[PDB]
Amino acid sequence: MPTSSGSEGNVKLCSLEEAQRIWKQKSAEIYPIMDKSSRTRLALIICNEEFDSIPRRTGAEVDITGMTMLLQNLGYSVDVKKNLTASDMTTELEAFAHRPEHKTSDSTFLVFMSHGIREGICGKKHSEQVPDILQLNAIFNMLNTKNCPSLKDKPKVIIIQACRGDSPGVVWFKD
Amino acid sequence: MPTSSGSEGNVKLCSLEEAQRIWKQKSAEIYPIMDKSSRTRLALIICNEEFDSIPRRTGAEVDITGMTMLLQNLGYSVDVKKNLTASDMTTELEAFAHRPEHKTSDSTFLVFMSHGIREGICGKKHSEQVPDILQLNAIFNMLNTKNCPSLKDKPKVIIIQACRGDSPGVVWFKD
Amino acid sequence: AIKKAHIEKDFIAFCSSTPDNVSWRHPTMGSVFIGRLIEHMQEYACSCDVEEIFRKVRFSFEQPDGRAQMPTTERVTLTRCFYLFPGH
Amino acid sequence: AIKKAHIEKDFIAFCSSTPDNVSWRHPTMGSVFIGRLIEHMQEYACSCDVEEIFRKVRFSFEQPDGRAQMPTTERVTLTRCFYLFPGH
Ligand SMILES: *C(=O)[C@H](CC(=O)O)NC(=O)c1ccc(CNC(=O)c2ccc(Nc3cnc4ccccc4n3)cc2)nc1
Ligand SMILES: *C(=O)[C@H](CC(=O)O)NC(=O)c1ccc(CNC(=O)c2ccc(Nc3cnc4ccccc4n3)cc2)nc1
Repeated sequence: MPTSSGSEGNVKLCSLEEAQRIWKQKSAEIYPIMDKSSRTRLALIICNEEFDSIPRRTGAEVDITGMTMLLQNLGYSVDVKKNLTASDMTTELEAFAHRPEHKTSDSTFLVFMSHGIREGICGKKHSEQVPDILQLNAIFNMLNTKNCPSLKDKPKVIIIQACRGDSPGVVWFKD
Repeated sequence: MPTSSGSEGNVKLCSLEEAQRIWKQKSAEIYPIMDKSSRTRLALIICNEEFDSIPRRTGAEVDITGMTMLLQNLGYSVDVKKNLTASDMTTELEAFAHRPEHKTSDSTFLVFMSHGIREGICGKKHSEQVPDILQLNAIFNMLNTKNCPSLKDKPKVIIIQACRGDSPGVVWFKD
Repeated sequence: AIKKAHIEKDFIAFCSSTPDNVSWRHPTMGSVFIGRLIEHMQEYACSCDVEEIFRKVRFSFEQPDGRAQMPTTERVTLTRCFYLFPGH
Repeated sequence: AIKKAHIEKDFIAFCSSTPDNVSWRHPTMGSVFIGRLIEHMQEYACSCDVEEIFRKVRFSFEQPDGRAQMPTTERVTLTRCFYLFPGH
């Protein structure tokens, strides 16, 4: 009987046969996984809940809990940062790209949860008159090979929970 | 012996067994393919070779030949448009989204080949002082469900051959 | 000896909605996208690469209700499949 | 009866390089990206969905020479696998 008491929690395990089948069905087209005993996997969550001017993101704590635990289940050490300006986010991202553990890691997860407009992710000090935005382009530049050589050739997964404008995203059609 | 004299040319065929294996290995998670005998598949190529101010895209004719034939091999009727302004491209895209054949098609390919800057694809009249740019965002809006209901629930593949800035895209590392 | 490397490679972004559009959130249940992603990771991490998983999340949003959104994969430069191999 | 549909769905963009970067072109041979895409479509259309094929093109660019570029998949809202089934 599988058990969520283990370190992987509610995440379904990959059997030794499954791992061997995947390593055969797909050739040398899989990202190399580092030795479990010695790998220092890192993940970062930047979540903004309290904002100066824009409404409070009620429920964000449930998102932090779930994402933090999931990345841990997957093997990542999770750094949780809260209520940051676009400037703080940049500083924190820079700090993340400078972590020595990336040298002895095989992958990384970046998670941004905040309000958002068309142009990017909202800092805590965001308003219409004085925008506080982090561009998706900026995240990429900071984690790329120039600014983060430690993560060269390694999957970098970026996850964003945010609006991207005011529209409901739907059109009507008749059957 | 397989032969390129047929309508699929140099494109490797999918055997009846292969088609059945894929339809089993992956469930109802494949896009439905319409009856070959009655489907009116459409593709559009917008290629810019001669430009007013920016250098001539020598070799673009080899790209048109290859892409036109490939989309045909795959079953698409290929419309080839040449040396268009961003305004012309919009007009042509609008015309494409209004083609009745999309009603009796299962998919579409859009191909843009031109010069390009960071912000988008270059029209024939592009210069630094007077930009002539089509944004990738604009292509998407014109082919989406609002502006192209005929292609609702149908794969729309957009292919762009263009620069996206002046950089060589490389960083040095030592072994 | 110095060698050349691509400045940008092995990236995958996953957004909660398509450009111009909102993403929904429950005051006690969290974000709809986040919750769905945790579900799909939990179920599929062991059998699919992350790109596949993201598609399945997308597919799970295919049928729109009153609060509709369509998660988007962006700026993909993965040259390989990324399997998480949970348990390893 | 009217029903709701996602405004943007079933899209996949494939660019020739990553943002900020150039794409290379031979005066008699055409574009490097275009040529590579035709090769991979020709070989893999029968066995892979288009997303897979695009990855393989990317992988084929993994080792940089003097003219390096990294094709990018963008704005993906495919909810399903798209197999071309050439010959059908
Ligand atoms: C825009 O920037 C932000 C993005 C963000 O904060 O993530 N979006 C909003 O500001 C926003 C405003 C209002 C709402 C209202 N939410 C809903 O209408 C809603 C209704 C029902 C549910 N139900 C539901 C059921 N089950 C689950 C399970 C797991 C997770 C969520 C969930 N939700 C949700 C939301 N939303 C966003
Ligand atoms: C920017 O907007 C444009 C994008 C475009 O027009 O597609 N890029 C350029 O303006 C551009 C300027 C100069 C060059 C120079 N090209 C090369 O340096 C080059 C050298 C060798 C090859 N070799 C080669 C070999 N085999 C093939 C097979 C199939 C296709 C291509 C190919 N090429 C190519 C290019 N390029 C672009």
